[PDB]
Amino acid sequence: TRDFNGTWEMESNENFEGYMKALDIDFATRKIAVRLTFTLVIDQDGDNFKCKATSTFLNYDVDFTVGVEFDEYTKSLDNRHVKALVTWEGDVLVCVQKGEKENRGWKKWIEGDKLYLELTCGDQVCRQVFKKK
Ligand SMILES: C/C=C\c1cc2ccc(N(CC)CC)cc2oc1=O
Repeated sequence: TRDFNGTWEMESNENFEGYMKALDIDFATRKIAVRLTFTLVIDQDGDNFKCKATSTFLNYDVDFTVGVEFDEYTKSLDNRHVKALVTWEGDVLVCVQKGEKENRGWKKWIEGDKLYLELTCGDQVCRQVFKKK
């Protein structure tokens, strides 16, 4: 199933601290954000995605079409410009964010009814798991 539509509530968050530190998020912001539980609202229509991640402190939005490279300004996080491209590797949705940081991107997939989001930057990998609400 390649269907990420819906509202998703975080159940687990592994190594979010490492990912944020790899992005150079300022200490105070990072210390608060590592504590947070996130909710995702995903609108998926063909290749068109509108994504909205929310918490009490850090909110992140991205819109894209699969297979269409786009400029992303990561102003809610590290405030960098990346050239982002989201494509399918099987049923895994894969984003590569080309720019200053090496190995920067994310992957997302459904397994056992749960949504998995893997965030990478540098040598850090963060794994988040969400249940469908
Ligand atoms: C799956 C597509 C939409 C979607 C992509 C997405 C990408 C990244 C992201 N984060 C890292 C900057 C915050 C946890 C959250 C996201 O949330 C989404 O809903």
